[PDB]
Amino acid sequence: SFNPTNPLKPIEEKEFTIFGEIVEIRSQVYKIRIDKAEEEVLPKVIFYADVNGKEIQLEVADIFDKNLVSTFVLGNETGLKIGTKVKSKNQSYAIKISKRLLGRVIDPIGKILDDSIATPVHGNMYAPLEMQHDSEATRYVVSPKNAILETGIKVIDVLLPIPKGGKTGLLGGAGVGKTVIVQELINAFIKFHDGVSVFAGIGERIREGHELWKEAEALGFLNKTAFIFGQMNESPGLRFRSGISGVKVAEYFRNNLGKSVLLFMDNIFRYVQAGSEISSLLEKTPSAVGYQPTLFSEMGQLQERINSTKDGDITSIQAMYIPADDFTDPAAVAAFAHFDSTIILSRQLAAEGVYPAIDPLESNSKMLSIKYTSREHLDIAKKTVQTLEKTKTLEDIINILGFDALSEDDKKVVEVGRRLKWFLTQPFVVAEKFSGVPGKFVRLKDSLKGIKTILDGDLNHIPVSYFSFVGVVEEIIEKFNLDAKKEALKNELEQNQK
Amino acid sequence: MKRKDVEEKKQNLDFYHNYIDISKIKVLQKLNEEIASLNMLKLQKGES
Ligand SMILES: Nc1ncnc2c1ncn2[C@@H]1O[C@H](COP(=O)(O)OP(=O)(O)OP(=O)(O)O)[C@@H](O)[C@H]1O
Ligand SMILES: [Mg+2]
Repeated sequence: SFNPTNPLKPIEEKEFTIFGEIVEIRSQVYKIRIDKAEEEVLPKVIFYADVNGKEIQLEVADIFDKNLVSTFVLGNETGLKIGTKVKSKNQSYAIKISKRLLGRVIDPIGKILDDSIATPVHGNMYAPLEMQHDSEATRYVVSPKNAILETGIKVIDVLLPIPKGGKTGLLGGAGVGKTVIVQELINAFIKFHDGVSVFAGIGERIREGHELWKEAEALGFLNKTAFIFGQMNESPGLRFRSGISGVKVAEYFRNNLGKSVLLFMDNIFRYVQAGSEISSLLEKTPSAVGYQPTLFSEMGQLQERINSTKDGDITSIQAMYIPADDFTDPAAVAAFAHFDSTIILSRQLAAEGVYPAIDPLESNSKMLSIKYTSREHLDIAKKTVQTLEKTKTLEDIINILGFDALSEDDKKVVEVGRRLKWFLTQPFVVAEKFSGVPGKFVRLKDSLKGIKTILDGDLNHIPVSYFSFVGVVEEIIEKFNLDAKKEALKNELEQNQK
Repeated sequence: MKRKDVEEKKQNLDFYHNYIDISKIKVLQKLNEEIASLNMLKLQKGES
């Protein structure tokens, strides 16, 4: 069997020892004065209140005096008034975790979200905020990345390889295709994975969560997946804890069962946004662009727990939202520091019809090293990016000074660049509803062969239009040959008729 | 959107503005060559 070396420990049984009442109110932020207590209150503990049998939890933020604390709600605040009685065990919030969580849809605080009867989830009480380890040195016993996952997407497989046991991020503005790529990666990774999967929705659409849950049921991988959902309709207190709960569940499945966890987070920007809103509601001095002072620390507190040890790997795929298409936003700058692979989506490319709208001239991957791939893959990727950069430079000259100003080399470079750019587009399996083009899965060696053939200049005769949204280059060749054959047959028939 | 990018764009525009004058000079020279050749072609056609 498997012997855990750093297993999670369930919370300690306790009685309610702190009692008080709400003396100040606001939207999402409440001040509690403590009347009776057998112990001093600690930061980040939970005060529970009941209104008409409904339980409301408030997390402690600041401790002004021995008796006065500030709190923010985890969930709905409807019912809280001045004088509402609150009691506390001097412990942070906890959720029920066990192997029974797989196939269940819950929220950050453990409310059931997949049926009306609210079927309970069995397990032990674990506090996601409280992380326990022997010492700081124990946090430095981590495995090195030594593998690359295959996705079936040409551009990602060739230019931006995704680590196994690392972190990849998908950045882009509103409506550029982050969720579609996340769903495609889920489809191409789960059901073939030697472990479990955890999905954490953070401030996203309810319809998207419902669609993903139904798809998980339909494609049979629901029972291997644990769902957590604090969505965009929830309070700032809940959107702030979705990622913590997801990471805690992944840590339970890795440390206590020795399983490899596929962790999907979407959208990881909403965690930072909710933290900023909470900081703004507590009247703290804002940082630049009106963010919280503790932005980088808050990002690190969540990102550093996603690590790979000898018990198993935790592979994280995260979607990052870019407000107003501003890539110098402090949240984006904080997130850039944690992604082993970074994939940046462009609005102009999506407008042109390039799907996926991945900009290879703005993205980077640390898996493009001799330690992980072969020499040929590195050479092909470097040549591809160089050719795309040169083509982008030459397109401005073409646009302003016309086309005849170029040389024969520049024209050939532009042709190769256009063919390369349109070959990287690919129809997604999940994206069959948008158009109806069946999805394609291209393995790494086929992508490398196709890119090498295009780079060599073998296919400069085929018009660019044929290269868009195919699989291997053999499909382009077949379509060109069939179209030429049809043209030749029509010409022969009309010359026979005349 | 930083002043560095705006400066780069403006320097590209100014470079193109100069290059268009250079192209005008080159095109004028080629036009003069073509006219000089055409005069000889006209005389040859008359002789033929
Ligand atoms: N691979 C694709 N093939 C075809 N269409 C696509 C593809 N990816 C994205 N789209 C188009 O872009 C739209 C937006 O996609 P998606 O929902 O993934 O965006 P997003 O970046 O998650 O947006 P939001 O910022 O609202 O969360 C889709 O509805 C679809 O029309
Ligand atoms: Mg999305």
